[PDB]
Amino acid sequence: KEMPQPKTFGELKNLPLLNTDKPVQALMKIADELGEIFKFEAPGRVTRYLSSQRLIKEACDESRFDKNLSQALKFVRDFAGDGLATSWTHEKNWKKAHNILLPSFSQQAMKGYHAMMVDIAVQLVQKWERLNADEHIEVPEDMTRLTLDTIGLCGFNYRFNSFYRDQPHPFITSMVRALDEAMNKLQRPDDPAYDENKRQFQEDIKVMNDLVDKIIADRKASGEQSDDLLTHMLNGKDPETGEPLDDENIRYQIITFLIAGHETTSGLLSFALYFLVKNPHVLQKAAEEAARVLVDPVPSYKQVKQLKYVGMVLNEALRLWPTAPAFSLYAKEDTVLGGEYPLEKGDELMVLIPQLHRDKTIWGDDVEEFRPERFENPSAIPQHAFKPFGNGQRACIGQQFALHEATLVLGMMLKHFDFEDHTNYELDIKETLTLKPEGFVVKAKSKKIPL
Amino acid sequence: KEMPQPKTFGELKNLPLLNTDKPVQALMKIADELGEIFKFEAPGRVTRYLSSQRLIKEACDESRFDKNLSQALKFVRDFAGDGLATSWTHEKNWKKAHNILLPSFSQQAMKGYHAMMVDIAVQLVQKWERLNADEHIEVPEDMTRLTLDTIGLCGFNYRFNSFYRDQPHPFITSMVRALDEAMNKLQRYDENKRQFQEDIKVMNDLVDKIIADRKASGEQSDDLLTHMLNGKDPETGEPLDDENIRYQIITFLIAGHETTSGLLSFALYFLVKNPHVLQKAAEEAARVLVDPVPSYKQVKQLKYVGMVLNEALRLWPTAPAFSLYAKEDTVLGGEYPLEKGDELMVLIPQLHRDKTIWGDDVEEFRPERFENPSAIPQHAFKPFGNGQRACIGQQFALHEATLVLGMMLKHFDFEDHTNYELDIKETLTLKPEGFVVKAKSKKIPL
Ligand code: HEM
Ligand code: HEM
Repeated sequence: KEMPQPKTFGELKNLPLLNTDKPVQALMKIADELGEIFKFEAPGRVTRYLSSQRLIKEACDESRFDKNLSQALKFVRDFAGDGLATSWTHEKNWKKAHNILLPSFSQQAMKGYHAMMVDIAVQLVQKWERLNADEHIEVPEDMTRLTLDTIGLCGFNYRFNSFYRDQPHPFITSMVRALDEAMNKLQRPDDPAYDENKRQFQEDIKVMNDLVDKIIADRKASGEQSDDLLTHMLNGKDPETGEPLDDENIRYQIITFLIAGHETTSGLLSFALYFLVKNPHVLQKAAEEAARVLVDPVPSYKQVKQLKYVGMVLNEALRLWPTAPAFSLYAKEDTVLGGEYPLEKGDELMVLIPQLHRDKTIWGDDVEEFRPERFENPSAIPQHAFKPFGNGQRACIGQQFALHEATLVLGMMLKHFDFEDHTNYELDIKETLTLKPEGFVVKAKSKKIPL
Repeated sequence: KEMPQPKTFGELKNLPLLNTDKPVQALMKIADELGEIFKFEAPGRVTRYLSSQRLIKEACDESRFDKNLSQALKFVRDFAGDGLATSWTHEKNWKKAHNILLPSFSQQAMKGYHAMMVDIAVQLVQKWERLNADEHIEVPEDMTRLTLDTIGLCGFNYRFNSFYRDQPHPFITSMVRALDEAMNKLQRYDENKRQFQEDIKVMNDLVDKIIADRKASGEQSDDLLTHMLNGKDPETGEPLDDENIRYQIITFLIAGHETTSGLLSFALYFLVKNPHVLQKAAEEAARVLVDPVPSYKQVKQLKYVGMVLNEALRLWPTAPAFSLYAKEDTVLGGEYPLEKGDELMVLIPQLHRDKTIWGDDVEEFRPERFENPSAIPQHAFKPFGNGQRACIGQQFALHEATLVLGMMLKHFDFEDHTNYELDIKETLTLKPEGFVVKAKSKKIPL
């Protein structure tokens, strides 16, 4: 009945607890101490963090709870607009864009993106083939190059050419700095010395809008048709309203794909490779499948679907470190959670995904061990125990995209290289709005298999 | 390219090879002679027995192969109906019951069955505590009493009371005799047919009555029948009808009781034949089972006992084969072209003796092989089948077997007083026939 709550800071309540460079990991430690639910109070803000499958399965009941915009999402909305990830379910543009975009993100639609994904994947493999002896790989840096370029190519047929650069394309620099400002605002009084941050923030917003608006205008003027999401959005019509997306909303969706997809997906690849080099038996099993299945110089769509164990590796990496680590809900009406926590209409909940994925009542006592064999049969996994892609109609629309991209790329990596954890890397998880293993490095020795 | 085939009998092709009292063991000997794959032809039937992890890992690719009803399963279907084990994947009632029953067979659902499992396990322990000096234990007989009563209690809150009886419950007599007819038909009568239909009626009558009684009573138990009466398939939104619920109950009794008791019997056999392994398992039992009654959490802590059971399943998987068909034209192992609909048999005991996987000591009983599941290659160990058609009762069987074996090792020292010579009797399952031991109580109260 009485809800646990972490330490307070006078008038600031719990807010200073988030003034730390690893806030998700701090919240996990608080959940370890306080249990399946704790209250978190700030000036003008109350929320409750959920960690157990017992309570989260109720929070995922869409008749009782709807997606809430967390403070992080509200700040991202300043440049993602009413894109899919930062719009309320009741906003006309959410259901409109959802209906238009769902078929172009289906498993069947990955057949059309496959060639462009292979284009960037081959660039990554060639970069590593061309490294000299005793040079090493900066894993998240290269994974982020790959996912950004892949979303750029599949999203709107634009080549960021990240593998030709040390300093990223100006759009990426402004996007990363915009996301950084959004995160920093969470841990922040509105002192006059933040005026520089604000002026830079508006400059970065303009950089993103200008490039994306320009590409949209260029595409409309040309009339050319590609296999990208931009073509689908220029030609799609919502069956419900009968309307297409307008040019401004299309821009917000493109920005959203880049934000929502690039860092989550590169983090997944980075964590997956981290767990593989730390668990050599798993690596060997995953590399055997890669060599057996990927028998052609270029992987096909059907071959990627056959990489079952690689997919199991990715799910277990998502279990331990889900790279979009939380989502927020509000109670649609007065309701009682778990039979002991009464909630009033509008009350907010946070789903702490890494804690959910460590619920021993679901996964057993070995929750911290990396064992892809947990995912041999996904249907056996209990409902709402595994939520790396969110929930319900507000779940990740790019789930099939992210997993196809990650399975293809990891499969090619395991096919073409042996990996060495040459520094005995100590896991250090850097936190933005997503999670990544900072400073993770490996050496790759080519198996000399041509492309 | 050219596929080996054992000796033929003119028009009967290979069929007379199955007219033997130990057909699985005969097929294992053929696999020893012919290798990882051989064709087996009969009048109107062609199948291919696979024995190597190399080929079986491909056969377990669900995009290329689906479960086939073997001739044995087709005959069992005459009384298991479209229960889970004897239904095709494309049958509406398979996916429906699969979705409904999966949560009631989860590791989490074992917490609710644990008390009833302990009920029967304590009865087994008390039977052995009450034996007189120089009396002995008929191991598979008592293990079958236990597994039969446990599924009856957990399945539909019914007490077969096998530990109060010499002659089994009338349902069991008809079930065993029906399974006997199903097996005999493979190696093969008006009396047999009339008896077969009588046994079907006995099974249907009792199960339909228990279902009707439960609906009339309205009572709610912690059993599978309650879940099936109240469950709805999330996909179709439909519940199982009463006829299918009956077939599921019959299936649980068939699919679970003899496989699981065979596992316990083989496990105890290997333990008494390997005293160092028994001692290690007994040491774990005494360290973990510190209360008069094991808890659910304690059973999960019996790690080495779990390895013992897995190694027993490796050597003698008690459901020794399953059947697959090719969904489309495909090439197996890069040299064996298969046409759509072509059938495969997975010879599990041979798979589990693949020296390229387990090393040269494949016949030795070493639970330590199972220290890390990640070290085992994909699809090398398949005692519970494969994919979405894998054993739904796997967590049930292993929880029951781990609980019971743990209590046995806590409460008794065992003697292989006859120096028992392994003799594996074959039905549709496997068991060490005539396996007997003496148990000396450690005098630990319950
Ligand atoms: C492994 C990689 C990814 C993970 C773990 C992930 C995770 C998530 C999660 C947890 C949500 C729910 C957020 C909430 O409820 O507030 C979400 C939503 C979303 N994601 Fe992802 N995501 C990934 C990749 C991608 C990719 C590649 C794309 C597109 C190119 C994408 C686009 C979106 C969109 C548009 C939404 C909002 C959908 C809606 O609410 O209508 N994501 N994602
Ligand atoms: C150690 C004991 C057991 C072993 C070795 C075993 C083995 C197997 C195997 C190999 C299959 C696949 C059959 C095929 O592909 O044709 C299977 C399926 C099945 N088993 Fe078990 N089993 C055991 C115990 C149990 C128990 C205790 C139950 C239930 C109480 C059970 C119920 C089932 C069912 C319903 C299926 C069919 C699942 C489906 O296709 O949806 N089994 N079992």
